[PDB]
Amino acid sequence: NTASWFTALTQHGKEDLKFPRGQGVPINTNSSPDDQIGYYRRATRRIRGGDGKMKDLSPRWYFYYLGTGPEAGLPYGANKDGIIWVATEGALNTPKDHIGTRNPANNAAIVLQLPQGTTLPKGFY
Amino acid sequence: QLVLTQSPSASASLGASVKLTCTLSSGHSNYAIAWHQQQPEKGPRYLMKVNSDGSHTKGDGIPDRFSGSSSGAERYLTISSLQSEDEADYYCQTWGTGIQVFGGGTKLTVLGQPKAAPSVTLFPPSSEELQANKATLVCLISDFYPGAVTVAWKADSSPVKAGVETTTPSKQSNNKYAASSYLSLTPEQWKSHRSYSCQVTHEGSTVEKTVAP
Amino acid sequence: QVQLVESGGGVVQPGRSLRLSCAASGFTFSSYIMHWVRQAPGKGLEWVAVISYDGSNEAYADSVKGRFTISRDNSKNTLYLQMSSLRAEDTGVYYCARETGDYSSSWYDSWGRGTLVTVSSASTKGPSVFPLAPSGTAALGCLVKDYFPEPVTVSWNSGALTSGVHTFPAVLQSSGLYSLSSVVTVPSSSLGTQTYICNVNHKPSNTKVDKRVEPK
Ligand SMILES: [Zn+2]
Repeated sequence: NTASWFTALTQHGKEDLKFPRGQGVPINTNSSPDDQIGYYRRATRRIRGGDGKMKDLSPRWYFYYLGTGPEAGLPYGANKDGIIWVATEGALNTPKDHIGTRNPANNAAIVLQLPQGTTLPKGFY
Repeated sequence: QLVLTQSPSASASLGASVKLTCTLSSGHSNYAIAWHQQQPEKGPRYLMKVNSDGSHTKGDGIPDRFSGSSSGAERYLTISSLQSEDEADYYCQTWGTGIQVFGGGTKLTVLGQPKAAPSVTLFPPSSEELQANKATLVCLISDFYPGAVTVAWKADSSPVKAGVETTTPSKQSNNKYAASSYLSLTPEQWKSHRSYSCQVTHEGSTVEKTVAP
Repeated sequence: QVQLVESGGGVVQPGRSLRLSCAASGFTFSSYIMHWVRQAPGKGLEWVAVISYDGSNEAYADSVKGRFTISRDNSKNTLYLQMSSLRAEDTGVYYCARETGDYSSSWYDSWGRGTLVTVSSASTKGPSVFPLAPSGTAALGCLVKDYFPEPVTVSWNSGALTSGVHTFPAVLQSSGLYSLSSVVTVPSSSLGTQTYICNVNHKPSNTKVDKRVEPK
C-alpha cells in the first residue's frame, strides 16, 4: 500500500498549480539536496452541487519524488495532464528508489510545507 | 494559490482585548506574515512580523499591548487594553518569490466608548456668494460620539428637504465624529424668510441653531 | 525619521497614461527595495509592483503587467510608477512602501501617505472660495465650493495660524462635485487687530486661492 509522503496541496483557482523555478519541492529536514525533485499529481473528487448535478471539487495535488508513485515511469519534465514537475537547484535527475512512497499503515503523512522566498532576490542573493 | 483569509469584522469593548486571525492557504503553514493597521482616512502603519513558531517582532513605537502568536496555518494579532485609537482596518501581509499578498482586512470596532454631544455652528451665505447669485447655509457638527446624527433643516418653522447635502460622520483626530450639512437656496429665498435653522439630533437629544438675513 | 511622499495623482481619462512619483527621505534610499501598493475606494490593499535596490530587477502584479512599469532615480531619491492603458478599476489611492532591510523577508516597514488616481471622463474643476465671517472666542471660516476631484488643502495665514483650525471632510454632492469648509476658532478681541486669510490649494486644477475673512 502506497501514498504520497505528504499531505495534499489544495488548488484554489481554475488554473493549475504554478511554482517559481527552483521551488515546489516540499520542505523536509532530513532530505538530501540530491533528492529535491519530483512531481505533483492532481486528484479531483466529485459530489453533488447546489443544483443537484454532479460537479468537481477543488483539485488536490500530491507530491511524489522523481521515479516513485503512480507516474514513477515518467522522466522528469515529461508533459502529461495533471502532472507538474518541480526541482530544487542541485537535485539529481535520478529515480529516488530509496525514498519510495509512504505506507499509510506505518506512517502518517508529513504536513506539506513550501519554502518562503523574498519577493525579489536580496541579501546574499 | 498563496492566499490570506481574514474575517471582515471584529468587535470588543473598550479596555478589553481582541484576537484577530489570518489564515494561510495550504502548503504555506510555515510562512511568516506581517500585520498592518490602517486607521480611518489614513494610510497604513506596520505593526509586527509574526513567525510560524509563534514568536513576533514589534515595529518601533508599537505598544506592548499589541502582540502576535501562531498556531498551524493561523496567525494572530492580539490587542489588549483596547482604546478608541485601535479602531481601524487590520491587514495581514505575506510574501514569496515574485509575489506579495494581502488579506482582505478586518475592521475592528471598539464598543462602550463615552457618549459626547455634538457642537453645532451654523453660517449664513456670505455677501460674496449672494452677489454671485447663489446661497449656501453651512451647518458644522463636531465632537460627537457615537458617530450617528440626524440633520433636519427648517425655513422659518417649515421642514425643508430639497437642496440638502449631508456628509457621513467620520472620526476625527480627537476620536469624536464630525459631519457637515449644506443647504442650497436662491438669494431671494434666503432674504424672504425670517430665518433658517439647522436641527441636529444625536442619541435622543436635539439642538437647533438659527441664522437670519 | 523615514518619510515617503507620493505625488502625481489626479484625473486621467480611460486609456490614457499617468506617472506617479514618491519622494523618499530620512534613510539611504539606494539601500532598500521599494514597492507600489494600491487601494480602490472602500476595498483592501493590493500589491502593484516592486523594484530592487539599483533598479536591476523588478516584478509586477498580474493585474498591471504589461501596462504599468516601475522605475527608480537613486540620485534624486525618487520612485516612479508609469501607468498606461488606464481602466476604471485602476482608480484608487496608490501607496509607496519600503521593504524591510531584513535579508530573509519582504514585509513593509514604512508606508507613504498615498496619492489618489481618478480614472474617469469627468473634468477637473477648481473651487470657488467664500469667506465665512464671524458672528470669549469667535468662529470664522472658509467655504470651498464645487471642486473635483479630492483633495483640497486649506491653511490659514500661509501656515502661521494652526491652533484652533478644523477643516471638515468634504461632502460629495449629487452633481458629482465636492464642497468642504474650514473653521478656525480665535479670540474675539483679535477681530480687528488680526488678519485672517485662508489659503486654498486644489492641485489637480492648479487652483490656489487666498480669501480674506473679515467681521460682518
Ligand atoms: Zn486551503
